[PDB]
Amino acid sequence: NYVVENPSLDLEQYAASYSGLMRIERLQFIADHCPTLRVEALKMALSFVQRTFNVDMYEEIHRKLSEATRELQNAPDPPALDTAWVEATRKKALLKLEKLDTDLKNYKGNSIKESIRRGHDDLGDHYLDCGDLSNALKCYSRARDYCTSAKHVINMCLNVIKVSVYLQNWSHVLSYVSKAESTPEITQAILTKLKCAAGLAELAARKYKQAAKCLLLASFDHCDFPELLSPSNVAIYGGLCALATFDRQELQRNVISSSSFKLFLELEPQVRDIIFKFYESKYASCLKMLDEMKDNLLLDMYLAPHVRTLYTQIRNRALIQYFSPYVSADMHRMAAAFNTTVAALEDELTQLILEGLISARVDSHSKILYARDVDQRSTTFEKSLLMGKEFQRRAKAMMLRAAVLRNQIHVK
Amino acid sequence: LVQCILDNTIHGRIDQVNQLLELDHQKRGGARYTALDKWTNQLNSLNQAVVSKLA
Repeated sequence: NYVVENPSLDLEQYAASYSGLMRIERLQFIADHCPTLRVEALKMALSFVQRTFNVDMYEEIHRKLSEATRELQNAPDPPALDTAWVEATRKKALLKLEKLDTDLKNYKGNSIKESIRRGHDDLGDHYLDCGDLSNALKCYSRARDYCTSAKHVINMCLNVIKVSVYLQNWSHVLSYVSKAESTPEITQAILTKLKCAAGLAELAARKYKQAAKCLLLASFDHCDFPELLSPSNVAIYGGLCALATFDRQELQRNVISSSSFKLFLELEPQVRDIIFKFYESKYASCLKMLDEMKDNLLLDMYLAPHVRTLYTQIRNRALIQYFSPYVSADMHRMAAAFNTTVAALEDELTQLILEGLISARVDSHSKILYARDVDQRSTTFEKSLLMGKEFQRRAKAMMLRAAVLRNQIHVK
Repeated sequence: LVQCILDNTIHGRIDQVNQLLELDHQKRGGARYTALDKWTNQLNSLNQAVVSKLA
């Protein structure tokens, strides 16, 4: 259903930008979806997963790396897991986890709400490090029970968002973003983090307009946000969603007024140039750089199907915006406004006319695209006559219905 | 010209084949028939729905 082949991915920077379980998931995705580079990706993934005492996903990654190494031993014609890791890691993890559990349950006999919440948050962090998702969720819920202050509520919301991101329970993420935003009277920028979380959750849920709007409000002062999404990928996500959904004036207004996506596009000059060419009717370079960004971000944690749909919408909107200022546009020139051939452009234009929102006619003789501007009166008179014929026909039918009821006509 | 038309400042369109700029003069100044047609179809369909439901 997925998995493509493409070189030139920078593994080191993409691995270092993220950190935590998010980095592990992204490295696993990169290894699984990018062949001819799965070896080094899996090696780095196993090197980092061994850190912070993982248990089951470590076994899966070790098996995958062993399979990859075995594959490498046959093409140009498997590493050991060091099972002592199991022993030492299990012993240390059990000792520290039981010590922390003893401390927390002793605090439960002391009955302090804030202390219980903090201990349960620590237990959830320890379980997440161990690779225990449901256990961390339960700990963070027993923490959410014992909340005292607004900052405690904010921390609870952030923890629940982080956990449900891995659990892919994005409904919980959205609910907790709404709770953390609407409640506390909507230098420390927490709303930026909440908006980033909401935007990424919406994008993961196949939403593009609201996700773009939420990302647009994210300020660059947040800077460090590696547990969920890197700033470069945030800029890419926002630019792609805005290009797909926001039309030209909306694009300009939002990008300029935000003043943080200016910096974000400075981090990612490719998206900035693509948007500028979109505004300036340079769709050929826009779409070739779009294909470059395609091959570059086809192996992203939460992008691939969403970004494919986004690119389809982007090319449709580009065609619509390109033909809009013309009443009689040569299809030769329109095809020359991209690397596509005449036949493919004609097929795409026919599909757009069938779907709509281009209002055009294809004079395939000279290959010139003529816009359709029909007089309202001619259409109005035609459909008014059709309505009258339908009204008379329905008048007959209702007139007929009175016959079978006044004369009691039915199946016996 | 393309930038101006994209900004809705120009109520016209470009014919690149003949190096031409054709503006929509829109001297008709109507759009009342559009409102009449919308009023005609919406209420007639409204009447059809009412008759079907009442019978």
